[PDB]
Amino acid sequence: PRVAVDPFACPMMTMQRKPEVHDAFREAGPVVEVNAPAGGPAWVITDDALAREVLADPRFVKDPDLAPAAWRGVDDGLDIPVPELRPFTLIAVDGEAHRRLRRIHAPAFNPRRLAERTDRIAAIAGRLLTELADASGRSGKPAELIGGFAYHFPLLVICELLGVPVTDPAMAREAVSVLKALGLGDTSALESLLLEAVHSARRNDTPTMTRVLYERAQAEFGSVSDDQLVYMITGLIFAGHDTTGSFLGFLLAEVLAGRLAADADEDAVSRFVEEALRYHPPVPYTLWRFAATEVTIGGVRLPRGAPVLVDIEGTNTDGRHHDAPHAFHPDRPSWRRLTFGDGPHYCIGEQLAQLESRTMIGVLRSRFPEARLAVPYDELRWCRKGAQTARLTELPVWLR
Ligand code: HEM
Ligand SMILES: COc1cccc2c1C(=O)c1c(O)c3c(c(O)c1C2=O)C[C@@](O)(C(C)=O)C[C@@H]3O[C@H]1C[C@H](N)[C@H](O)[C@H](C)O1
Repeated sequence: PRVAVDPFACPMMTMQRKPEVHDAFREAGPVVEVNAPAGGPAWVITDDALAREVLADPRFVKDPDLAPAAWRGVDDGLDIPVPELRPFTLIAVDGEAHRRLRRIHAPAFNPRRLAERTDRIAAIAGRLLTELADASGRSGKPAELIGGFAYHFPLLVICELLGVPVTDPAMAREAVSVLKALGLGDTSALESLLLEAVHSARRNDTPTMTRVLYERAQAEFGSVSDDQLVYMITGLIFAGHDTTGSFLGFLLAEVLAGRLAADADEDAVSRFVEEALRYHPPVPYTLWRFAATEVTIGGVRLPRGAPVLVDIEGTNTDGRHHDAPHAFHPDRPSWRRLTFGDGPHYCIGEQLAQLESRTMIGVLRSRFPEARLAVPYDELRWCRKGAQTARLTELPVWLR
């Protein structure tokens, strides 16, 4: 069954709607052929249970050399490092080389080590929000939280966790996007900061995020160069703030639309964040996978080399398994989602994103209890192009 469309097609959206291709795909069946953006066929998985099988099947590999020749330098979302850096990029390998990187990265997201930074995370959020409110005091204009908070906050957090002291969040976001795009196929001020974080960790037993990465990497590789560690934390910084800042704009919009009870205990906050995660996934599809061998799944025989996507955004809003999927219901069955992926490549950073989301909400409820939208929720719009994360066009709010 085939639907001759680009699955990344996305017009301007309201808060409530999801693009129509998701329904078109799902009605066609569990495994649908589509027009890959960079040329040739591709296949979308539209059922949650079969998606979880695909993501756990060793025959669907990340290996980007298996991508069609035409895509190189063309496809928006082809992650292809130079072959010498692939062993150091979590998203480009599978099997033993991948478990090696997983063993190095997991202790960096230790829940106790992360929780020790809670106050610091709340301080960063508090400062950013206070200056935005004061700026509104001065100007008589609303604060724009997408440009002013959503990306700045997680970027400042991850940099501080890695020991990279950042002074200009906007400029650091620009600079790390250049390096990220080079690594996956003026930044010198940022490069010096990362190299310094790496020097400091090689020299001090202070158990920063960069130090645990270095200790484990040195153990797993015998020897690791500064360039290889800089390249790895560059990856964490991008992944650590782009998906998160896109999602935080949606979470902020739901909180300020008044949908959270003012008496909410920690369980209720958790259920609210989970429902935001089901309802507003930043990443609509999993990263490209390729059949390393001919595989027959969901009744469809897939050829060797078949590009395969799991539909995160569609399965998250599938009416066969969610009651009123396009309505925001914190107290629904807090239940299955693919917002963070599944299987061996499940998001290693999820713990940090959950801590940041709770902490942000706590700073808002405590110090900005009257914050609210400055436009109606029905006037909010979001979009995405190609392979980038979904994001709101703007989020004007009165913080006080
Ligand atoms: C709300 C925030 C986030 C969302 C929605 C999200 C989503 C995802 C998804 C969907 C994947 C798997 C993609 C695939 O297998 O096709 C993934 C993997 C990953 N994420 Fe997250 N992510 C978030 C936050 C973070 C943060 C804060 C970090 C680090 C600071 C991070 C680092 C990573 C890394 C390194 C991987 C690769 C894991 C692997 O391939 O083994 N993410 N994420
Ligand atoms: C020098 O870059 C790296 C070096 C080593 C490891 C890494 C990276 C890296 O850049 C990187 C990422 O950029 C991303 C991720 C990641 O794990 C890494 C590394 O591990 C995770 C991510 O794909 C998802 C889906 O959450 C988001 C993000 O991808 C970007 C590009 C994707 N194609 C997609 O557009 C996504 C939304 O943003």
